[PDB]
Formats: sequence, C-alpha cells, structure tokens
Amino acid sequence: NALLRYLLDKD
Amino acid sequence: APTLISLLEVIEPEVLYSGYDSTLPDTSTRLMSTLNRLGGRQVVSAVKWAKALPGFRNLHLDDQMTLLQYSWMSLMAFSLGWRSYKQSNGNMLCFAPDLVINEERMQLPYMYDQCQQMLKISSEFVRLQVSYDEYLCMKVLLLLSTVPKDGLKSQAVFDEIRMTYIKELGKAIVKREGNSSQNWQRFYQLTKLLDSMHEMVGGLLQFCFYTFVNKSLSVEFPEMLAEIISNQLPKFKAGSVKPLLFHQK
Ligand SMILES: C[C@@H]1C[C@H]2[C@@H]3CCC4=CC(=O)C=C[C@]4(C)[C@@]3(F)[C@@H](O)C[C@]2(C)[C@@]1(O)C(=O)CO
Repeated sequence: NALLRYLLDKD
Repeated sequence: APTLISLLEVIEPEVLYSGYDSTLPDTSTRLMSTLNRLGGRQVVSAVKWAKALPGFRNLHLDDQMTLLQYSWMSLMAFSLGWRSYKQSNGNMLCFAPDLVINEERMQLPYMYDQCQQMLKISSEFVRLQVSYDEYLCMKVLLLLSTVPKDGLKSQAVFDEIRMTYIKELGKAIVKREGNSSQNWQRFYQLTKLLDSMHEMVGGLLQFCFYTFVNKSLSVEFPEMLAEIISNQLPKFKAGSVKPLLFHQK
C-alpha cells in the first residue's frame, strides 16, 4: 500500500 | 491552553472544489468518475486530518493504516451528509460547491438509488439538528468504528483514544444544550446515529465495490481510492471486519 504508507510518514 | 474541540475545529479540512465542467452534459459514467476523482482528493485530506488527531499517532502504524482503510467511506459520507445539511437542509447533495446534485439531477437511472442512500445520512443530521462540534466528535468516532476481528496491534492505546473522544462528544453535547439533565437522551441519540452509519454506509460500499470490480461500466478510480478498495475488498468479502456498535441491536 505504497501511497497510504507514504502519506502516513510524510512531513 | 485551548480545548481539544477547538483543535478539532482548526484541523477540519476546507471543502474541496471538484472543477466539474457542466458545459459537457451529465452521464452516469461521467458523474461517478468525477465523484471518485474528488473522493481520492478528499481521502488524501483525511489522512492529513487523522495525523493531527491527538492520540492517533500513538497507534501502531499498521493500525493507523487499517482504521483509515476500514472507515474511509463512512468518513466521507458523514461529511457529505454534513455539507448537504448546511448547504440545503438535506434537499440536495453538496459534493462540492461546484458539484451540487438536486432532485432533478439525481433522476439519472443509475445514480438515483445511490443518491437516495447518501440523502438519508443528511436527513439524520436534519432530524437531530446536529451541531458542528457534535459532528466533529462523531466523525473521529467513525474513524475508530470499524476494526479487524483479530483486533489491533495496539489495542490499549486504541481503547484509550475511543474513551477520549467519547468524553469529548459529551462536551459537545453540553456546549449545545447547556447543563440539561436530559443530556443523557442526546448522548443516546448520537451513539445510535453512529451505530446506524454501518448500515447506511454498507449500501454505498456495495455500489463502490461493484463499480470498481465490474469495469464494464467504465467507472474510473484514482490510485488513492484503488489502493484502499482493492485492499479492502477481500477483507469485507471474507466477512473479516468487525463494526463496533454502542447498542446491541
Ligand atoms: C455510491 C458510491 C459512494 C460514493 C462516495 C460517497 C462519499 C463521497 C463523498 C464525496 O464528497 C466525494 C466522493 C465520495 C467518496 C463518493 F461520492 C465517490 O467516491 C463515489 C462513490 C464511491 C459511489 O458513488 C460509487 O461507487 C460511484 O462509482
């Protein structure tokens, strides 16, 4: 789930 | 030091514009493709919103992921219900300020039944005259309302977070009515609304799974929505999801 994982780590 | 509700108020994402071009005419395929493309962007917003919820980041990162995938539709239908309630007292679906479906516009054969389903959510907001703060607390509770049967990896943090927002829902009730000793009826009515969201959303989830899988309808989904749905499809079909209900039905 590449995109969901990205959004949860971002920032 | 200001209140958790005031924080909830601040971190609420602004309504997105769809950019739907009404100069080309309405079709079932076009409308649904547009709604999904919008929903993808709304879910992105929702991830950023959840990350700002005090407590949420204490959860294990698989749990954060799971809750978001399990509840995204009810999150989105609830906000849709709210926007439609404020915009037109539930007479219209306000997907976006440039994408408003009125009675006349829902008359498309394949759209009609899904609109009736979304319309009942907002009619609950009308029937109960939900206040903004009540809506905000309920919405976080929705994020925390659907779980795997095998449970979560940080179950105890999860239980503590649920308690926090249940109390917070209590404070919303107080701000609205004052210190009435019938605030207990209201709490009751509001948890019953939350419970009824599983049923109301189930119909929307069926449409969504159906249109995602039966691609002969040509309905487009953005990558954000595709990732979640294709991940959730086999779980819901394997009957492996547990809805949390406040009252045994
Ligand atoms: C009936 C279902 C339920 C619909 C969703 C209901 C909630 C919602 C509210 C919005 O403000 C924007 C998009 C969404 C998130 C949505 F409207 C679209 O995604 C299209 C959707 C999945 C649906 O219409 C389809 O399956 C069409 O393919």
